[PDB]
Amino acid sequence: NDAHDLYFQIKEMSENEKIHEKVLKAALLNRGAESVRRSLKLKELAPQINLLYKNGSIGEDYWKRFETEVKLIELEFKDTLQEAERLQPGWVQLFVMVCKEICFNQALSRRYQSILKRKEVCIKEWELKINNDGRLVN
Amino acid sequence: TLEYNANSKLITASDAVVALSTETNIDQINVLTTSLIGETNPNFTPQPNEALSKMIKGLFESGMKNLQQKKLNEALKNVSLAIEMAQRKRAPWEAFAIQLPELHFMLRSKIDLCLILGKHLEALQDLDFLLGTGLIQPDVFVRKADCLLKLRQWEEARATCERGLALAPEDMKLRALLIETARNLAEYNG
Amino acid sequence: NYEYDEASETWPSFILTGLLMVVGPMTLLQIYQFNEEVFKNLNEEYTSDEIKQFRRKFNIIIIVGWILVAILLQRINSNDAQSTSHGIALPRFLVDGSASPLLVVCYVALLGLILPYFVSRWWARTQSYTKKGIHNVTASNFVSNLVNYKPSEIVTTDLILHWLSFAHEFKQFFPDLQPTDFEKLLQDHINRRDSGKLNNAKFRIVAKCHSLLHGLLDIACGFRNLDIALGAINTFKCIVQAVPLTPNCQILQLPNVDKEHFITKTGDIHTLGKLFTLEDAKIGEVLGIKDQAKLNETLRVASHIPNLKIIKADFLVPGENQVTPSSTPYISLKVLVRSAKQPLIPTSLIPEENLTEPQDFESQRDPFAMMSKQPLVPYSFAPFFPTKRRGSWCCLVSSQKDGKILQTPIIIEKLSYKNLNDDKDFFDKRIKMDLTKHEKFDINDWEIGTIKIPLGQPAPETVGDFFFRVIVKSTDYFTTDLDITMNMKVRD
Amino acid sequence: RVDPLVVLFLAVGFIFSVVALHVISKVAGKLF
Amino acid sequence: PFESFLPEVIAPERKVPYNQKLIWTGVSLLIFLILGQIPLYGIVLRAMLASNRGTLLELGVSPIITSSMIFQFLQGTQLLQIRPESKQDRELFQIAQKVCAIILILGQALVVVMTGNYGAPLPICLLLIFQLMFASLIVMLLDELLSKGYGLGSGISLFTATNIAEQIFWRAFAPTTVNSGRGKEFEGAVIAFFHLLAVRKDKKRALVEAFYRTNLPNMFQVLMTVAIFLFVLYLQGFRYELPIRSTKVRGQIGIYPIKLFYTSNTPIMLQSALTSNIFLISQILFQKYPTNPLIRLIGVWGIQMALSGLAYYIQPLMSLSEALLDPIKTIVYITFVLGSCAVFSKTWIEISGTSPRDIAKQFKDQGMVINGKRETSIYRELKKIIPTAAAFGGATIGALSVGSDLLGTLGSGASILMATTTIYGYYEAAAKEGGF
Amino acid sequence: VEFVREGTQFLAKCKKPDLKEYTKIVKAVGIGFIAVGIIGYAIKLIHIPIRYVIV
Repeated sequence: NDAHDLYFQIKEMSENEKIHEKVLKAALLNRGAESVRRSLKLKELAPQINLLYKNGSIGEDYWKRFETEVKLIELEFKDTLQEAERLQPGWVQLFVMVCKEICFNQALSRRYQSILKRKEVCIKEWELKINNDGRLVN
Repeated sequence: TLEYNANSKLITASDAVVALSTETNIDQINVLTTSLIGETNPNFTPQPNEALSKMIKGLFESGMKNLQQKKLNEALKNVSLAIEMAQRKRAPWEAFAIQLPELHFMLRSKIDLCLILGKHLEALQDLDFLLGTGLIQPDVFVRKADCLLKLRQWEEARATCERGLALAPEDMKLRALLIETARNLAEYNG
Repeated sequence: NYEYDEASETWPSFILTGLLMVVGPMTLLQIYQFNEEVFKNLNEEYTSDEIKQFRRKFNIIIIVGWILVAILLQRINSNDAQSTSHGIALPRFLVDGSASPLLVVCYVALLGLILPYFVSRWWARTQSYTKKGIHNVTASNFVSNLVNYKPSEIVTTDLILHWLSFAHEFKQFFPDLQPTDFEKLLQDHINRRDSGKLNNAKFRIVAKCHSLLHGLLDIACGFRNLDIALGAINTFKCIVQAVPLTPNCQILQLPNVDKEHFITKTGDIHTLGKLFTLEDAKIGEVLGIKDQAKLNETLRVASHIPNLKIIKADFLVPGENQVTPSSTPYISLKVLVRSAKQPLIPTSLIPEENLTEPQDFESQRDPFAMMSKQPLVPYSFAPFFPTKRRGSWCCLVSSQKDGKILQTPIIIEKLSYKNLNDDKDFFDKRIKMDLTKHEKFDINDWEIGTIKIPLGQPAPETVGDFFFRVIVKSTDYFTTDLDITMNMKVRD
Repeated sequence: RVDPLVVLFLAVGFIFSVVALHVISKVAGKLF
Repeated sequence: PFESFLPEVIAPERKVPYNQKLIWTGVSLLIFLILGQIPLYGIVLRAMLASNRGTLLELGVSPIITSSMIFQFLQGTQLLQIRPESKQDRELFQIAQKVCAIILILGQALVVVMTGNYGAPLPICLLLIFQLMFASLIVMLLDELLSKGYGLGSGISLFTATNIAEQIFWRAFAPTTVNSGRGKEFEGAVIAFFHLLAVRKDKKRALVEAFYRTNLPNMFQVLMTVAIFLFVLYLQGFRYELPIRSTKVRGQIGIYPIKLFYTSNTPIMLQSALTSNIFLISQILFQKYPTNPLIRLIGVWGIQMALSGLAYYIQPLMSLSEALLDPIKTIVYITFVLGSCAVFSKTWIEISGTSPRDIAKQFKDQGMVINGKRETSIYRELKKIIPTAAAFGGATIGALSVGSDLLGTLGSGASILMATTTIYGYYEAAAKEGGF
Repeated sequence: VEFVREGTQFLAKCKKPDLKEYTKIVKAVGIGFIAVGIIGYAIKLIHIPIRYVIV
């Protein structure tokens, strides 16, 4: 469940089918954005997991798995940065902030797209009788 | 798997069934590719564009002009078109601190227009998004409680009024809404 | 050197004493050896046979010791009977006969095989379960489910059932079934449908879902999430009452109604008070059952489930009269368990005696001793849940600045339902004659329960008003719950 | 560094080793 | 300070529940009991059933105890200059514990293998050294495991209480018999009681013959030790609870318990050592000088047991016959054994840093005060409570020891009190923390 | 003579355990005492014939 392997798939397809050059940059920016998002998520989730562990409600192996993922994310982001430098020269000082912004923008876009599906769950759950023009007919 | 088009340069997964995460990621990659095709300079800056901003502002002003002429039908269409264009034809790497406030400023007017028109569920969902995305003000809970009372949801309405009064206890409208909610709920239980 | 018994003259007495010192106390100990429940009998009259069969299916030591003592005593009485010569009481063939290597090989076995194997088994069994009471894989699954949870997705009952269907404890019961099968069984239970052949699995997993939902609620409160906690509580109600969540559910949880008539005929009755507004025969005519001996049962169920109501709520700190910065206060609630049938008694009638707190050192050193003296909650009316449950109220507190749960939920179990008894049936809503001025009404007979919640966090260091939100929900019925806001005025 | 099960195993192993040495010496003296 | 790679058990990252704790305590106890019953290999009645001599537990816990008391004295005399402000000097002290214990184990093992009666004639000597070394290392690691948090408490106190209870039970239910002229008689009380009640068939005579038993344990001592056990258990609940309240964080109210048995049972051991030393010194001196104007006054020995002397006055009474013989010696012995215990208890609370001044300083540090009193009076209030409690606890322990030695129980009052305190500690901790 | 006076005063000010608490006290302590004593006695008794046969 990630965009890490999909970039590798696009790369393998490019090595054979001669795709354009900007598709690689798009996949790379997407992987960087996902890495930034996951890093921030772990950085804000660490204390709650630590408290759950100290209280004795999470187990002993999940804590080690979490501490391993913490540095796996850093390794993945370092690999992403190395690949970004390899693909375009002198594109490391700007790539980081570009990813930092596309992360927030795409998260906001997903949240805004979700309301069209959020609107019908409430109709089903509250048994509203809505005709055309969104008005109620009791 | 996934197929790669030639002229449109769009990636589409030709599989029989695909998960939701893969579809979202392919759509995001397509949006980024379409933005990069148009953006000419190789080292793009998070500085926002200009012509897109002028177009959005023009559409929004053309929509707001209809409020003076008292046409409450096509003004909503123009505002929705402006919001759709802002959400569609804007590059993802543009500044967030300039991309969010414009959306808020247009969505508030769309909310007021939908509330005056008579559509309450669309307005309620817009209020909910605007509140969950980081805007908590006494001017939001009033309209949200009004909607929840208009479509007969009294416990949620009372909770909304209570959270609104827990922020600005000097408000004069939230108290009237709380009184009305208590009356409707006391009629609803007894 | 010791002299082992060679003619069976000493070990009889030793074995006799060893047997008596165990038999005596057992025989001695063998010779030496608050809340009205109205639904305990009405529950067994509505439970189907398919669940009765499930709940049904899923001193000799003293006698043998005494007969052995008698045999040994008869054998002793039947027998014939200067430097020191030390000796032992054990027999001779144990050490010098042909069974001499048997002793040492049995010792080696019992020391090398049985001990480490059993200790390792016990250790690996106790190292796998969580202090809450669920498996480790289940807790890992719950944490991983709440970690990557998109806040845009709205929580429902189907989603929480989908989350529950992945518990590792469901796999140890039936290693053949799949998680999709478990989700199908849960949906068939909630929608009151027949499984055909897997009823004994449906009942098992439904009875197990209790601890799973409690653990999920604990974890959701640990991640500071309110929507998932409320969804878990609503799903627990739905599983206990075997009914999907709809607007008019307080009236559909009743024992014997028909949905196709009530839903299509009426559209304004949604609670139980609005139901009890009608007369005694109009209720039966609306619910469409037309059977007096069968209507009395549902009218006795509908007027015996508890609704709450607050009388006084405030923050108290033991040993002081106000809240000061960086103090340790708690929440003191004075609730009133009432029926859906009784009218409203004004708060001014309370004699102000039951609302005050005692001021003494032994009373302010531990303010929960007076709360721990209340009777338990009676058995609930759940004819579809396999096992038997007691009522429960889950109270959880959150904040109003951002809306995040700030402590694990407190679960109370002791509360007095005295106001629901049948001696106070005069106090009716339909009479509308101002029943407070009645011959049987004495404001000292109505009990006012108490609820105390430890806050777990000290007061803030600043000075001002800080608002909270307290929610007290049931876990068995669809009654009227509590949702109140309160502020602590840290004043110094 | 050391787990409780490791200490239990060390203790049981040392005990069984001493007892095995004893019984081996005894059976060797009994046979020859 | 240096770098050391030594075997050490790591503390648990989370609190261990009560069930695992109890089971680990039981397993460690079983291992320690089985380890001390197996004899060595190369060595050439029982003669090893009474004391643990000639087994894998030759050294036992003596090196650990000696290292502990040596470094405790070194800390008390103020030569280490330890400061709790850092978390490194503490670890250095804990590793000094172990590096001293190891060299002491090595030295004592070499001394025993080169001097003991195991035999002078190389592989056998290496094996005898390795067995003792491995056993001592196992005992040390097991104690460290029980003390780190996997057990209910320390290891030394648990092992001592286990030995005390084992001796108490072996004095009563021993299957061994002894034949001296008259016949075979069990060395236990209950066993011989049932034997004489079953086989002799003369109840009126066998009951009296098995209840008194001047030569061996009997049932009267069992009844007396049960009664003394119950009385000691009753006097363990005494406590003075003074109310305290906090001033830093308001709303924290509690009580501070001041027990009756305040001291740690060290002064009674010191007093017993002192009286034994002075008795043996008087014995040796009277052996050296037969008749002297002063030595005849300080002590006279005859038919061994001293008579008509100060050592005769300070000697302990064995049974009630000597008590009813001469009341003067009884009253002098009682007053001596009570006064010395009281004085030693007062001095010990003054020395061991539990004086009222230290408690007042701790109160001022934590910020607590007394409930219905001022803040400048905590010292003046604890001075009127703590010394009296310590003195009366010492006097009560002395009286209990005297009564136990007088009525002739199966175990002295000191050992029973130590075992009861050790077990009551576990019980009170489990009740306060909350567990099955 | 003040020693005994202060002693009996402090004893009057103490908190003696009641019967309901003394019962739990004696139960727990007796259970622990017997639990350690029986284990010690059994371990000491089993190893006599084993040490006879082995050694």
